[PDB]
Amino acid sequence: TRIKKISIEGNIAAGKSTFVNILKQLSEDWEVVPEPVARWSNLTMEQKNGGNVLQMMYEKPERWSFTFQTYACLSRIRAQLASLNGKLKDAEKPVLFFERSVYSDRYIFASNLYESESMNETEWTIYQDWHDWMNNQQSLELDGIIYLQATPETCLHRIYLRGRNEEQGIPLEYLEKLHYKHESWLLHRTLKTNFDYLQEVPILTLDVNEDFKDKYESLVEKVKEFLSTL
Amino acid sequence: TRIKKISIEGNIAAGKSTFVNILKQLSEDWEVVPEPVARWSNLTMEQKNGGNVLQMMYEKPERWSFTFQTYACLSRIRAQLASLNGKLKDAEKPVLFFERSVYSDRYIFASNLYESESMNETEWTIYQDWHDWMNNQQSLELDGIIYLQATPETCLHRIYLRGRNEEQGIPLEYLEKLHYKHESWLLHRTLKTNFDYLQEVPILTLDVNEDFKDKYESLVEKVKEFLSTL
Ligand SMILES: CCCN(c1nc(-c2nc(N)cc(N)n2)cs1)c1cc(-c2ccc(S(=O)(=O)N3CCN(C)CC3)cc2C(F)(F)F)ccc1C
Ligand SMILES: CCCN(c1nc(-c2nc(N)cc(N)n2)cs1)c1cc(-c2ccc(S(=O)(=O)N3CCN(C)CC3)cc2C(F)(F)F)ccc1C
Ligand SMILES: O=c1ccn([C@@H]2O[C@H](COP(=O)(O)OP(=O)(O)O)[C@@H](O)[C@H]2O)c(=O)[nH]1
Ligand SMILES: O=c1ccn([C@@H]2O[C@H](COP(=O)(O)OP(=O)(O)O)[C@@H](O)[C@H]2O)c(=O)[nH]1
Ligand code: NA
Ligand code: NA
Repeated sequence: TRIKKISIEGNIAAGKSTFVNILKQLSEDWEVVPEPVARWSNLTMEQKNGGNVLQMMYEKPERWSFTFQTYACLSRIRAQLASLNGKLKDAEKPVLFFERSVYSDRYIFASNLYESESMNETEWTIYQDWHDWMNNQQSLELDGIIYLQATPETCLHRIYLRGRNEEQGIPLEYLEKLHYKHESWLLHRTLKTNFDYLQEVPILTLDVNEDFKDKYESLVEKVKEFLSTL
Repeated sequence: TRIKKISIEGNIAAGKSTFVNILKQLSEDWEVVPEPVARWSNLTMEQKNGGNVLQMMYEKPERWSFTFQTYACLSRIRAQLASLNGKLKDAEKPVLFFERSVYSDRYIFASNLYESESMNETEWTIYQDWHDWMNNQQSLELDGIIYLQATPETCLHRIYLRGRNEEQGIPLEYLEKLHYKHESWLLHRTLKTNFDYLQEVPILTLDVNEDFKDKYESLVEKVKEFLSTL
């Protein structure tokens, strides 16, 4: 029993947290690593740091993007490594579902902040150097990715449903930019990364435009079929 | 042959680079890891990043202290790990001399930037969390420390001798602040760190107020005697 590592990827309010909370309940061999940033957006020193840096980011992204992206990624690596070393000992078919990955940290979020001039060149090059190196110090490489594909308009509506005050100002245009990056990475596979194995990792794309909270059985059936091929 | 790891510590322009370049020549079992920041202060992507972030630091320390301290420390860990895995295979008595340590990064430099309000609380807490964790991902723990002890006035004179344009404005008061931290850490051993073994690590203190470039044999004799006790 080597733990299978599966990333759940998708735009803001696509339904990843909803989907991962469904999956965790369906099997004692299935565990989840919620995204650190998602927990900061609700006591611990990480949550106090994370809440401060997220609020400062909303005020002045061009000051705080580097600090935020480095702490978000380190927080994720720590939480993923903890689960990998903690859980599913004596699972028959152990699967750990990551809410997003170190790859979404860099290729979706940090990349967009650089493209939006919220990181300068030095900040972005330091970040990529840090990421290239931080990742080689290995056991987190993915067996597969599940892409929850929703339209920007769907994600905008779901930001409205979730009702976090800080997010109600997010424009469609931001969601469209993140959507294009996800489509380039996980559908067209046009995106060049510095992680050669990712070109070859299996991807399951699930259309989650339709509400699935009370009607997810088809989605899970595709997950179980995907898992059996890995 | 397990490599002995020895940090050379001391104030700005105490003579660490001079001393470490003397030591490296005296034995094929002796290798040195120059300090990354020292190389930025003279082609590689690290040097271009480092030169940019050092120049920006001089302009606006309260913007760049967090970015600088995180890149300086990661650059040091990478260079120390490279030497540890690269060199002194088939040395009889292998010794690797580190120009400063991850401990001087945090307890001398980053601590002073926090105390000078060039990092806010969140920046300083994120930095310490990053450092606590980054260090546990181990083989860099020190067998000993060599403290090159000079007066602030001596170090001020040696900044004048070395003649880097960017450093000629450094005030005595800065040197006195760094001196007090080194005395608390390595002489009085009053400084509380989060690394329990450091309380117990042997320290050799060498007085380097007197010029040693052509008269270092006494200093080296004390280093060889120190090494034989480890
Ligand atoms: C819920 C989103 C929170 N949010 C972010 N989160 C992450 C993040 N990083 C992870 N590694 C993991 C992870 N889970 N999350 C990164 S940044 C965030 C985003 C913006 C922001 C940015 C760029 C546009 S833009 O490209 O549309 N554009 C630019 C040109 N102009 C100004 C116009 C606007 C927009 C916006 C916006 F709208 F959200 F504010 C501002 C702050 C914040 C905290
Ligand atoms: C050669 C020193 C370069 N320098 C630095 N290097 C490092 C460093 N970090 C490593 N992890 C490793 C390593 N090798 N080096 C950290 S910061 C640096 C220092 C200052 C700076 C800071 C504080 C005072 S102060 O406390 O005296 N004080 C404060 C209140 N007021 C304003 C008055 C002044 C002074 C100064 C000064 F003088 F050097 F500028 C400004 C920028 C810079 C790059
Ligand atoms: O099929 C769904 C999926 C999500 N949501 C709602 O959409 C919002 C965003 O979902 P989630 O938090 O899971 O998005 P994530 O940001 O985690 O992808 C929440 O208010 C969910 O309750 C929904 O009503 N039906
Ligand atoms: O015994 C000594 C030690 C140092 N120096 C000079 O002092 C300056 C600072 O020395 P170093 O660069 O070694 O200091 P570090 O910052 O590496 O401690 C340089 O110009 C050295 O040539 C000197 O003249 N005599
Ligand atoms: Na479960
Ligand atoms: Na040598």
